[PDB]
Amino acid sequence: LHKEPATLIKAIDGDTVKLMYKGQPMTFRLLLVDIPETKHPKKGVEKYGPEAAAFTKKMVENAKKIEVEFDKGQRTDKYGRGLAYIYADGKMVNEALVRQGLAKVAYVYKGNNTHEQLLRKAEAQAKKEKLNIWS
Repeated sequence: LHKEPATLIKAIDGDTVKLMYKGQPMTFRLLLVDIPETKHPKKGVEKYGPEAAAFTKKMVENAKKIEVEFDKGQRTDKYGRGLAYIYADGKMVNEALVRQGLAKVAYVYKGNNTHEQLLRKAEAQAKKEKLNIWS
């Protein structure tokens, strides 16, 4: 797996951020996390939705270096979003959210599972600490 540099354009949700990647703007969906959304045709602002969104935003907004890491499976979803792990100054946003109890580990999409155990590890811990969604 290779980390590549990107530039923040805008944070959109807990699970989605818009980056400048290889010169072109592009939307990315965080791999392997299921996040309370502020979007939704229905349910919209769900429990921990604005908290996950605020966390993701602060994390990428305060970083001086954003890196994107694609996995070994399919690299975009049916809506055209890049499927990746996002790093803010060396620290993985995906893991951060799960460790803080602000997302759950999602079902593995299309062969994309290199960091699945690392995230499941983080999830059990947040669970054990009864954090946010696990309260």
